[PDB]
Amino acid sequence: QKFNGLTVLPPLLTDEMIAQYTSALLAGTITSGWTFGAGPALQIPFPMQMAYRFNGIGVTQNVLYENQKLIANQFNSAIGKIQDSLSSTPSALGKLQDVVNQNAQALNTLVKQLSSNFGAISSVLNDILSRLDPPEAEVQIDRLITGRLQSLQTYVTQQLIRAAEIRASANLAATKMSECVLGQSKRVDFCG
Amino acid sequence: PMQMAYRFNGIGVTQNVLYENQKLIANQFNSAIGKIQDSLSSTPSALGKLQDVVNQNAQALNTLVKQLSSNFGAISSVLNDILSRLDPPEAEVQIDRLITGRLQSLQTYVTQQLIRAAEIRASANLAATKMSECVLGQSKRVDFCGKGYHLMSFPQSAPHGVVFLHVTYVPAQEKNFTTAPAICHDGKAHFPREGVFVSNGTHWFVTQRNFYEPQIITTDNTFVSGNCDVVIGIVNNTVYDPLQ
Amino acid sequence: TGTGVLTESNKKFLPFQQFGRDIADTTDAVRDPQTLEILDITPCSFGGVSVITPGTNTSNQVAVLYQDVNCTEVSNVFQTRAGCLIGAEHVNNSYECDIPIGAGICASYQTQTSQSIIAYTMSLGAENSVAYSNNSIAIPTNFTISVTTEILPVSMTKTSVDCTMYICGDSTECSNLLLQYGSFCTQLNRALTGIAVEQDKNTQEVFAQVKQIYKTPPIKDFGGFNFSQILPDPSKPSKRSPIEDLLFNKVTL
Amino acid sequence: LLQYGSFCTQLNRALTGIAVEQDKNTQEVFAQVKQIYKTPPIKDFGGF
Ligand SMILES: *[C@@H]1O[C@H](CO)[C@@H](O[C@@H]2O[C@H](CO)[C@@H](O)[C@H](O)[C@H]2NC(C)=O)[C@H](O)[C@H]1NC(C)=O
Ligand SMILES: *[C@@H]1O[C@H](CO)[C@@H](O[C@@H]2O[C@H](CO)[C@@H](O)[C@H](O)[C@H]2NC(C)=O)[C@H](O)[C@H]1NC(C)=O
Ligand SMILES: *[C@@H]1O[C@H](CO)[C@@H](O[C@@H]2O[C@H](CO)[C@@H](O)[C@H](O)[C@H]2NC(C)=O)[C@H](O)[C@H]1NC(C)=O
Ligand SMILES: *[C@@H]1O[C@H](CO)[C@@H](O[C@@H]2O[C@H](CO)[C@@H](O)[C@H](O)[C@H]2NC(C)=O)[C@H](O)[C@H]1NC(C)=O
Ligand SMILES: *[C@@H]1O[C@H](CO)[C@@H](O[C@@H]2O[C@H](CO)[C@@H](O)[C@H](O)[C@H]2NC(C)=O)[C@H](O)[C@H]1NC(C)=O
Ligand SMILES: *[C@@H]1O[C@H](CO)[C@@H](O)[C@H](O)[C@H]1NC(C)=O
Ligand SMILES: *[C@@H]1O[C@H](CO)[C@@H](O)[C@H](O)[C@H]1NC(C)=O
Ligand SMILES: *[C@@H]1O[C@H](CO)[C@@H](O)[C@H](O)[C@H]1NC(C)=O
Ligand SMILES: *[C@@H]1O[C@H](CO)[C@@H](O)[C@H](O)[C@H]1NC(C)=O
Ligand SMILES: *[C@@H]1O[C@H](CO)[C@@H](O)[C@H](O)[C@H]1NC(C)=O
Repeated sequence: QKFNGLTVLPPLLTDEMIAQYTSALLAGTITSGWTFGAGPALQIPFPMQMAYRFNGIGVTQNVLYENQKLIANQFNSAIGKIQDSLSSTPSALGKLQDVVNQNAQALNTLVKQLSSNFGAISSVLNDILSRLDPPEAEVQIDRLITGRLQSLQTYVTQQLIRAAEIRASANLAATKMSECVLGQSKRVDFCG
Repeated sequence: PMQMAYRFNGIGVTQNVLYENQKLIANQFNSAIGKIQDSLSSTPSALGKLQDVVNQNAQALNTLVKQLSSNFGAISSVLNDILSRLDPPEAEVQIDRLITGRLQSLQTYVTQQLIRAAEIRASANLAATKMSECVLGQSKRVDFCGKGYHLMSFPQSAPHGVVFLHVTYVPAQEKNFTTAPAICHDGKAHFPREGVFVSNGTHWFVTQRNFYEPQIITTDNTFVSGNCDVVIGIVNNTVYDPLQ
Repeated sequence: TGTGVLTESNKKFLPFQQFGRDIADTTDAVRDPQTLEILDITPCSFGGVSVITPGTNTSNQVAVLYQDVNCTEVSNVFQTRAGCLIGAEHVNNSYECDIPIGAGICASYQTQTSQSIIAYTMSLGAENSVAYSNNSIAIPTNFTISVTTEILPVSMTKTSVDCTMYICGDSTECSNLLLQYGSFCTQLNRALTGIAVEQDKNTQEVFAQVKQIYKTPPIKDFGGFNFSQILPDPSKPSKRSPIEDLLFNKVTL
Repeated sequence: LLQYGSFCTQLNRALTGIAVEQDKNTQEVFAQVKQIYKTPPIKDFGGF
């Protein structure tokens, strides 16, 4: 949709381009453990990497080797269950749907504020100008200007506050990427 | 040197590494610190994050000041002249418009200052956490105190901020090696107590994970568990005990 | 009344309605008198104008971006997915992003190959596959000790405004009128005082984390480790380190 | 509207600040790899 004064700017990173970043992060993780987050990516066989991640939680690595078939089956089953889980449980993506809903609602309110009189004889500037002489049309227009400017300012303020919330979430997500994806976190319930 | 050795021990490299190449490590640290001086003196926009707070506060104050030039519909913007040329019953209506405009301008300024203060408070809380966790300790928490494995960091005060010098260990020239997760001896299956098994092609060694140091595999750096029939990748090799 | 472009529409109005209106109370179509045709209304094109510049310290050359317009309405014009961009030559080969245009497009002053502002799809980094095998590992045979600098703002200037003289100045006349607005300025003074007082708490919390002042020994026998670049210099009038002195000479107010 | 001063250069500046910040959010979350890594054509990951 396109309206009077409202424009939406395209993000700098396209969705086709963020998928490449996540592909790089995956490939790096599977093929090199956490080593690629510190220095050069150093290949390591994946069961050996999982053995060292087991060793990183106080389980000897012989456990993983003596039940690798079992652990791989459990991992495959758990990954498969994610698809069904978030496909069948609604409101699972609610935290993402809510940002879209809130932004759309704020814009709809901002546009619907152009239908308000604020005490003017009419809300249509051309209609009031076409039938009132200038020294009174000035007074009528001024109320409309004041109301519309106040509406725009309220919109800007709520956008600033919501953007602060989204920035806090994005900082949390960056910390989680660094500390869960590029490392193994010894830190309780931070990564699940 | 001993403190730095134990910080090395805190990232998974034995102390003997630091002591056998302390001259090199100290030279390399001195060079890396000296490069910070040159980088800050040569690269502009390095202190951008600090200059931006100053710039934004200055811009907010400048717009607040320039809002005194606005009429807001009053016959004039200077209160003194409208007061000096209108009788009170007609000057009150003019002054009211200025009062409304200036009050609402001040309100906008204060609201944006509150939001920016919340942002700066978040940054200061982050800086306090980084002081505690990077300067007062060694952080096992990746990419929080720089790129690489965190050794130690130094604070430097900056105008309206803090600068952290994060010393990190970064691995260097590496070799493709062949591995196996265990070795089979007399039907017993041996795992490495610390480190990994590697082969130079003809002979098998245990090394620590972050620095190539081959050792002949002994009963003293591996542990047996189970038999050879269970682990999928096994290599037959001999293990020696000093007792014989 | 209104302005816009009128086009034929396939919206089956009812015989009695005279003009259609979309969500959020905007006229989206009207029916024509004298032909009863149903004609659609679209706002005629508009958008912001943005200026791409390498900097007056490098060149006076500039590319201009019209943000949401087709390249049909007014030396080399390029239609991109974030607007119409004129003055930038488009290069097939990708570089690291310098000045963001949007939608994956960036632009910079090349200074070597083309003497203009080029426009390109930004690259995400060097491609390299990792040599994954089921029986191969890579272990580093050396290391490098690296120092990186991280910069964080802690506090800002503790400003304070006095409403009564910002709004009125020395005028009892309008001060009497300002009294009719209640505590609008007790509130603003209070809010700014809160900001100012917490600016000091920010610094206290970042820096005051040691209960006593530790001193370095007179003799610097640190086993080859050299800290002269970070410890304070006795020869300076203000006892700052060389790096802190450069930091203080680097930000300008 | 000119008689209200800089209200709208100010509102435009605030919205532009938010817009510029969203790209920084995305970049700091995702742009954490120096290099683009690819997986091998054969998926012999020990059963995973
Ligand atoms: C593989 O390891 C063996 C020993 O584990 C190395 O053999 C040594 O070679 C040197 C020749 O420079 C001889 O002086 C030693 O006596 C040998 N050791 C033994 C136990 O025979 C061999 O050089 C290594 N090769 C690689 C490529 O690492
Ligand atoms: C209004 O009047 C005009 C003519 O005065 C009508 O336009 C005619 O429309 C028919 C279509 O059925 C055409 O065949 C004629 O050629 C048109 N006339 C002219 C002069 O263009 C129009 O239909 C009338 N509408 C109403 C609602 O009365
Ligand atoms: C480690 O082994 C891999 C292959 O086993 C090497 O990767 C090759 O790198 C060259 C670049 O000069 C490419 O042309 C080949 O296509 C790569 N091979 C594969 C299978 O991708 C890598 O160079 C080796 N590195 C070391 C240090 O030995
Ligand atoms: C380990 O790294 C250091 C440097 O990081 C290397 O030391 C260099 O050695 C050469 C000798 O050929 C000298 O010319 C350089 O000046 C040295 N550099 C420094 C900073 O002192 C060392 O050779 C590396 N060793 C290995 C095995 O990689
Ligand atoms: C520590 O390092 C600094 C430089 O990194 C050394 O300071 C130099 O001292 C000599 C005096 O002989 C001066 O000529 C240089 O100009 C100084 N350099 C700088 C950058 O100021 C200092 O001598 C070193 N100390 C130790 C013990 O290594
Ligand atoms: C590794 O790959 C080779 C080649 O396909 C295969 O023969 C072997 O069984 C695999 N597993 C090992 C060596 O543990
Ligand atoms: C290891 O030793 C056993 C003992 O009989 C033998 O069967 C097996 O083939 C050996 N492994 C290899 C790779 O030859
Ligand atoms: C242009 O840049 C040079 C070096 O980058 C600098 O010395 C000069 O002052 C700059 N010109 C300005 C700031 O007007
Ligand atoms: C720009 O206009 C041309 C024809 O004028 C059209 O073919 C093209 O699709 C337009 N670009 C868009 C809609 O992005
Ligand atoms: C750029 O590449 C496209 C496809 O690769 C090609 O059709 C086009 O002619 C190229 N243009 C230039 C200037 O290299």
